[PDB]
Amino acid sequence: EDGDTPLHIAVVQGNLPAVHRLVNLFQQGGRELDIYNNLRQTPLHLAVITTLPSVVRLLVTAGASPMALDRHGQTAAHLACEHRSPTCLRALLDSAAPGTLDLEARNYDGLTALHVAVNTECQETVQLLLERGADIDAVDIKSGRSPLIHAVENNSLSMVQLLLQHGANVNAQMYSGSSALHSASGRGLLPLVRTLVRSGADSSLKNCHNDTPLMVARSRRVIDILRG
Repeated sequence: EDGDTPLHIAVVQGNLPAVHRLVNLFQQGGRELDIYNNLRQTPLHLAVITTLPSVVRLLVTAGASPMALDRHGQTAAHLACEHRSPTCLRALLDSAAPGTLDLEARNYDGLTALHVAVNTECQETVQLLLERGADIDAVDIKSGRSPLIHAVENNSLSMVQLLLQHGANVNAQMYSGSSALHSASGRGLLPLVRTLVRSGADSSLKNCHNDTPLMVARSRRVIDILRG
């Protein structure tokens, strides 16, 4: 009945023994493990939110779906990344049966788990996602930007270097035709300009305004990096 969630409560209380007991009780009763509270969270969602990798493992092995969406369309992988929890992300990926967990899932905003991870500045979740097959060039509908472009706009030299190291397309363009280099160049982000150029960014690429990164260059310093 409504308003009582013994399983959700057992999870938030970090009581694995009680979760175990309840999982068995729900199963024997034929009940769904992926039942929602009023916040549209499943017990598995809450296991990730509470950072309980052992409970994550238990629920997933018991049949809880890593693709169940929360109120914002987040999968369990999205939530692990939101909560900067490499251990929960690992528990999910390792415990999920093959063919059940898709890392290309887009939440309601349109982002993949990789986009979320890049935005949190957590190198650990980003690396694990890529190691497990996340599309490094995935483009969300809202922004039209790859994770690389997101990192550049966040002015995160660490995420930029990490993505490039894992084979990110340095010449991905947004809807307007601007690349990561246009962004770094127009905003005077020197360290990022250096890295992108050295990594092979195309400085002759024209956007919708017919501008190259050189043409939007903010300062004589950026300009000089771009000329070589």
